[PDB]
Amino acid sequence: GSHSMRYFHTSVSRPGRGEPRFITVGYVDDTLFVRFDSDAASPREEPRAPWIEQEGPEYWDRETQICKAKAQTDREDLRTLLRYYNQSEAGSHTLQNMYGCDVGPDGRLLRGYHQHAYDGKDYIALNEDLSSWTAADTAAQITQRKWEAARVAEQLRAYLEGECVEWLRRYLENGKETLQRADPPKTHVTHHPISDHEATLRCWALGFYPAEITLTWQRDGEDQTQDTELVETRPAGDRTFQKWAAVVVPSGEEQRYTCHVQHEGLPKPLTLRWEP
Amino acid sequence: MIQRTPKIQVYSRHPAENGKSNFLNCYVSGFHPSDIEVDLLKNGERIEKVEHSDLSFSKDWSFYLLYYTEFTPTEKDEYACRVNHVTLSQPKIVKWDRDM
Amino acid sequence: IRAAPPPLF
Repeated sequence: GSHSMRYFHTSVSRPGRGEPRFITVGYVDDTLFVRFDSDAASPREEPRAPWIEQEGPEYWDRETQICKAKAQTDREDLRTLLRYYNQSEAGSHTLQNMYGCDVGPDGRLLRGYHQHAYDGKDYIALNEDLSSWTAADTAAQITQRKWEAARVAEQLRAYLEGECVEWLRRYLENGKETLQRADPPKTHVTHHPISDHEATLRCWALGFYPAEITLTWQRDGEDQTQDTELVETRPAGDRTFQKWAAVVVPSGEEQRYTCHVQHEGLPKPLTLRWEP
Repeated sequence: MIQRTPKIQVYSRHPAENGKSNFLNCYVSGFHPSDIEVDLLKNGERIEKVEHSDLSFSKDWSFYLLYYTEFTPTEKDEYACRVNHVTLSQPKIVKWDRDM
Repeated sequence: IRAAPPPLF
């Protein structure tokens, strides 16, 4: 289909309780495939999907080395950030990095990413050109200047256009049973009386993969955006996701309301109504 | 220091059928900082040995985690998720409702 | 597969 690969990294300092904890996970689309936690008994990058297990020791050795090296650099960078922001050493701080690539149906690069956040706020991001930077503030500009001096973007571009795309292709093929299978939503509408005067209609979508979905209510064909309660798409724990959308309907109006569902696993968008 | 309070959903993997084994999930999302404490409760007491996902985060940098355990729902047993986070003055308890 | 890390901040 269109597809993505992402690596997520978080270091959280904890002054007086040892060294910062480092956790990194890798995803293809919405499927977790690798993990590393510095607080693990014997930290190694570990597989989380059957299709990666076939990779050889050379792969795992290099992944684990990379993980450990980043834990170390993140610790140095956390120290640097205290200086850049004129901060005390007493508090816990957070440093995050996301990078990866999006590819289209033909396997060609659509977009690459490489960006960081400090204490939950944008710090520095590689622009879509894979050649220039956006620094959030005058502290990040210090890093920008160093990274421009060292031609960092050129090195990241090479990865994002190269190994990122090629290895994502490989994973898609090795994991084609699951990664290239869309599970459509199982859908139904439920009715929950609130009072004599009104009831909730809740439109459910269950057991779908990947997570992207659109769930809408209309009344007399008009979208009910402002009156629809829409929950965040949530993991079921069996690889699939769930979502619902609910509206409060006056008694006897239920047939004016229609639930509309779009998912890549569906050949045509669905229309549902409450069926007493 | 910006802080974002967790969204919390408590729900089952499969539609609840009394007497049939299932999984109880507590999904916490949209939060910062990452430090958070989550318990799943059965009749007000903490369920032991609950598992959880590894820390990850969304496009806007906010964090998410899934806590989960096997459970067998019944008519009478009450389940809940209890969350603590720096943004909360007291722990937030969200009861499991099989209709949500 | 992962990337080589960038330089320090």
